[PDB]
Amino acid sequence: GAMNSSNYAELFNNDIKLFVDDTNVYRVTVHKTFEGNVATKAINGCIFTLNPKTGHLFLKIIHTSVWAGQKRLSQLAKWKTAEEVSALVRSLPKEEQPKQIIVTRKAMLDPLEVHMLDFPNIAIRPTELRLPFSAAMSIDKLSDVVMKATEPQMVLFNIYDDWLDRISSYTAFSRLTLLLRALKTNEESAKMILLSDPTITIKSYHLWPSFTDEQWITIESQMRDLILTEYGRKYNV
Amino acid sequence: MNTVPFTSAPIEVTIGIDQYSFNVKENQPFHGIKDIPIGHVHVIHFQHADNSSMRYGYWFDCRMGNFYIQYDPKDGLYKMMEERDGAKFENIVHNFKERQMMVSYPKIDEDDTWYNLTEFVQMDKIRKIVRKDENQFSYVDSSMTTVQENELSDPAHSLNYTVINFKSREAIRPGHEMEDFLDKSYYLNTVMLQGIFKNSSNYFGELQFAFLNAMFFGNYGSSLQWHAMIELICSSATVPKHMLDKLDEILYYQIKTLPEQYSDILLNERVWNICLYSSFQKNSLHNTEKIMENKYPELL
Ligand SMILES: Cc1ccccc1CNC(=O)C1(C(=O)O)CC1
Ligand SMILES: Cc1ccccc1CNC(=O)C1(C(=O)O)CC1
Repeated sequence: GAMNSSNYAELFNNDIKLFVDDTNVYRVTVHKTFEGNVATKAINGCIFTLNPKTGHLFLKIIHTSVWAGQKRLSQLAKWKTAEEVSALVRSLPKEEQPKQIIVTRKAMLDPLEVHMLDFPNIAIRPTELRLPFSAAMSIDKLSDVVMKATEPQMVLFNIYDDWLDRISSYTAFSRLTLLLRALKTNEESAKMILLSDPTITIKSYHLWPSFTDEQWITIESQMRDLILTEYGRKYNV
Repeated sequence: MNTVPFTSAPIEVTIGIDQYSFNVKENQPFHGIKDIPIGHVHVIHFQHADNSSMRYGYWFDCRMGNFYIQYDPKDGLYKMMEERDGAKFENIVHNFKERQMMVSYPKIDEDDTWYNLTEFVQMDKIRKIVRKDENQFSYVDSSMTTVQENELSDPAHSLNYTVINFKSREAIRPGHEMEDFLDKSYYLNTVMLQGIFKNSSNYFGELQFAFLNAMFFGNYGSSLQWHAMIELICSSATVPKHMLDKLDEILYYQIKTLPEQYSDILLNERVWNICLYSSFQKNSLHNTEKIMENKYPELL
């Protein structure tokens, strides 16, 4: 069924599960043509497939060649997403396959259910959470590898860096969603917050800076202020 | 013309015969129905005056035997029986005909309604949906479940309609997921028509039988089957042109016959708006669209 704020702890139990977000699969720029019409130009996208307990991110890069000569691309993108998630599940050993897949957008339910007919024991669920996974393209290292891709490619990341050494996956997911919500609400200011201090760096094998426990509290507080600030700017509050 | 005689009418009951209905009073001198047109299946159905629970009835074909109705006071229902002594049967019917205790199937000669609702319905195919091989006639009632309904509870008392499930491996070729889910032509033509039904007439016969069981008994699973079979055709981009023309005729007469006051419970808004206005065949059902728009404009 639908995943929400009542059964929130289910995300961090021992049943393997993946979130799938398709909001960056089909990406375009819109521009005027010489004749004054409007044309779109696709750019590389990505499927965001995340194990919320472990932080493992299966970033499938969607190269613009997959759209070549296809029609109704927004619809195709949901089915291409479902096709790639299904192939990912099939490539995993049985004991690593998820027991549930949670789609962030309800329009993915039927495409994924149909591609996963061979897996009748894997539950495909929507969620009532509004998750900021679209902002994944605001993470520099992920945006880089997507835009440099010359062919389809799967890149693997731990989106929690080494946080699980010190915090629970409940807390790490909460830190992630607050970071992504801030990047989505005011990307420039969020990045200012994250990288204003040169003394704090990002390890080559990480996505985020190497903050101490106390620095993460400061950073998290600054992200909450950014969100509140933007909320007041928006609504004149 | 053939006859369905009645031993008696000990309990007050509304009797239907195909699309017609009438009332019989408790212990009224009623001994059945005459002048039933040879050449079609028929259904004789019942709703007790003192308990509108259970509509029940019998599908039969007078070419396959001599059938009478007798009330059984133990099971509490009018039961269809076969009489193998033809001479005894002709003698009992003649006596009831001479005493004018039989009503007449009131068929208007200009009216082809029943033919139009049962064009593709054959007794041999009814008997494979309703399994009770010792009888030549088939009992159906309001509560009987379908095989598909049971998959999601006594299999002897089930309606074995062909299972249709759009999100099933049967409907969806591995490697053609998007194609087969948005265009059901594979499922319609290869799986169902070529594979299971063998021809469109047999498909239309099940569709027509499902509609009639929904209408005459309020059988919910039959209504589901009727709508599923419509949706499968309308959701297919490739259908024989003769199939669509005939479907338009079939649906027109079903919508024409439907009680106006039962529209809220026999018609699925989602299915009909999709079929008439969004589907591949949204333009191939002109007669059905016109009667639906003039008769049930609310549903749309
Ligand atoms: C007395 C009787 C006997 C057998 C069958 C029907 C009737 C009466 N019912 C009708 O005549 C009609 C109907 O819609 O039912 C046609 C109008
Ligand atoms: C109606 C009918 C038609 C065919 C066969 C049986 C019946 C019911 N049998 C009778 O009503 C009687 C009998 O002795 O059987 C009393 C005459």
